[PDB]
Amino acid sequence: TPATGSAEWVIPTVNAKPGEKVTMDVVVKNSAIEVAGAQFNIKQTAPIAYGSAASGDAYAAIVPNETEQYYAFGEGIGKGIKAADGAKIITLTFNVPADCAKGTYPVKWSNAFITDTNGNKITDKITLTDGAIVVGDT
Amino acid sequence: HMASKPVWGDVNCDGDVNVADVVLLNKWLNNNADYAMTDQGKVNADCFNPQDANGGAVDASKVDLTKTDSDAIIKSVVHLITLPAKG
Ligand SMILES: [Ca+2]
Ligand SMILES: [Ca+2]
Repeated sequence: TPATGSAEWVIPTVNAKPGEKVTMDVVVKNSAIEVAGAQFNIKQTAPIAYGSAASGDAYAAIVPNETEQYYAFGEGIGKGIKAADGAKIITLTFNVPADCAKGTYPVKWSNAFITDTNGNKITDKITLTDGAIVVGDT
Repeated sequence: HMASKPVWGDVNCDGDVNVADVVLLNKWLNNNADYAMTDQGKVNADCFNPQDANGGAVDASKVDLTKTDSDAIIKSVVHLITLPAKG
């Protein structure tokens, strides 16, 4: 009986100046599904540089491949967790070069696979909403 | 069949190694009865200090399954390592 409901996982859209370190909290919205584990890439559009990832407390501890910006979590005893609305799945820091041209630089999900407590794919039940760093001026 | 070769990390025997395998092993490690893990699954799951790291056929009743096997699987899923591991 695959976990029934849904959630939305949101990479935020933030404003930034050239030269700025940007911390992006990737958060759960309309949380209505028990998630046991997930794996996904999140990648920023150039020339924004990648800093690092840190675990959020929405679901379970993040296991990060920092070279590949490939991330995964799996609840320690295979339970599904219904995260609190707005809770952080993962937190990603980026650095905007001083010579970054004005514009929208997407930060996007890819290669997502999400599982419930019994190993069933629930990726389709999770809306994966891309964000961006919108670069302004200096 | 009394022994079988591992497909490393494929706990649920579906041909993919992903977080479903991690979740199901964690569930089984927590309580053996919560997941009907197959003999093949057991052989597949034992990827940290496995019986035979060269990948020949092994006995499912002689696997040693721990949380470190799960840790190795999740690391392999995000390409931090390749299976099998030791320590
Ligand atoms: Ca599998
Ligand atoms: Ca082992």
